[PDB]
Amino acid sequence: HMCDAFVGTWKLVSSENFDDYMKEVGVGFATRKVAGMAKPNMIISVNGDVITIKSESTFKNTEISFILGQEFDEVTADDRKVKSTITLDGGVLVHVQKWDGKSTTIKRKREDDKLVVECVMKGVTSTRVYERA
Ligand SMILES: O=C(O)c1cc(-c2ccc(Cl)cc2)c(OCC(F)(F)F)nc1C(F)(F)F
Repeated sequence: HMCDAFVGTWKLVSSENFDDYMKEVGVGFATRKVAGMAKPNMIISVNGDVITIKSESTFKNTEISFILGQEFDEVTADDRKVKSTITLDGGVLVHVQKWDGKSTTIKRKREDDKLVVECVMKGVTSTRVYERA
């Protein structure tokens, strides 16, 4: 029952400062433009200790499966090869990605009937709001 309120199929409904976030991450122009249009469906499921987060969109389809606190390899939508660790902290999923001596943190929170994603890279934050599909 660890992630019960996160489980389901979610659709992206709003985004703020995502281009800048991507610039800070180091995403290039063409990828930024095309990824920025995307309205992904995020599908979160749990089976025993393994959480799966799928992202389905027009640009790229991504999928990660993981155990909380256990590092894994991830290829991101912008094609970074990163080392990822996802933990639960006070009911918030906290995802850190490490690559090329860089780091970014993505937090996912249930807020009212929405799932809010806040991505941070040094100073720059983006907020992505999903609603149930
Ligand atoms: O949750 C998110 O909505 C999300 C979605 C994407 C994303 C997903 C699908 C497409 Cl087609 C394009 C971009 C993403 O791409 C990594 C980047 F931002 F570095 F490009 N990062 C996040 C993040 F940072 F917040 F986890």
